This record gives sequence, structure tokens and C-alpha cells, in this order.
Amino acid sequence: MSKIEEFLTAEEEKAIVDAIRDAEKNTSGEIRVHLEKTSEIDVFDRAMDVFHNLKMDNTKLQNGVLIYVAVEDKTFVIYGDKGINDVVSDDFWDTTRNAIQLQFKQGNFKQGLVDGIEKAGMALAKYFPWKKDDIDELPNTISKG
Repeated sequence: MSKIEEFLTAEEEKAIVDAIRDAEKNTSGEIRVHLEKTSEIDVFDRAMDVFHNLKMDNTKLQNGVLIYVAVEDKTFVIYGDKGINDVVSDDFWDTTRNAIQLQFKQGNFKQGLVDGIEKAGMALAKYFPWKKDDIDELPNTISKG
């Protein structure tokens, strides 16, 4: 809070990263978060350039998700790859935004992102159930601008 150099302490980032690792064992899709301060153009186009710049489309099922959050304006954008978008609808995405939006609205960025990942993993698991041979295409480390 007072320190703006680090949005979350190692204890805070440690718990959210662990949540992502557990989701990769519940579904073959991949969820990743990118945190930056403010942009100079549009966040939707900016997240698309960063998502492709980071090669997050390098997945066999094309089911990777990048969460772009602007802590300067307290906003968040969710962009999944063509694989998640082609298999789920806006209604399947609506629960994702309500969980992150409700926690962000309270001021707790970590609880919103962690709870959003949990709901996303169970919802995604319905479309892609975890198989014993499931492979982890993406890491769980948080991305920062």
C-alpha cells in the first residue's frame, strides 16, 4: 500500500502463485497474470500485443489466459487464447469478471485474482477435465511490466 515499488509482498505473491500451480493440476489450460502501472494507448490492444509478444499462444490447445491489470486506474482486463474463446461463451466468462471485479472493488487485488483463478479453473475443468497425463505448458510465475 504505502510502498508502490512492490504491489504485493513475497508472502502475498507466494500464495497467489501457488494458486496458479494448483489450477494446472485441475485443467490443461493455462492462466497467467501481468501487472503494470498505466498505458499510453488502449489496454485491450496493449494486452493483445503483450500476450503475443510473450508468445503465450505457444500452447497445443491454444487455451492460455493473460490477466492485464492497471494498478494506476485499478482496472483489469481478461484475454484468453482462441482455444478458450472458441469453446466457452460470454456467460462462461461473466463469472470470471464478477469475482475479480468484486474483490478489486473492495481494494484487495490478491483475493480478487486468486479467487478468480479458482473459479476459472473449476469452470475450465468442466470444458477440459484434468487427465493424469496432463502437461503444464505454462509456468505460474507472475508477469510484471
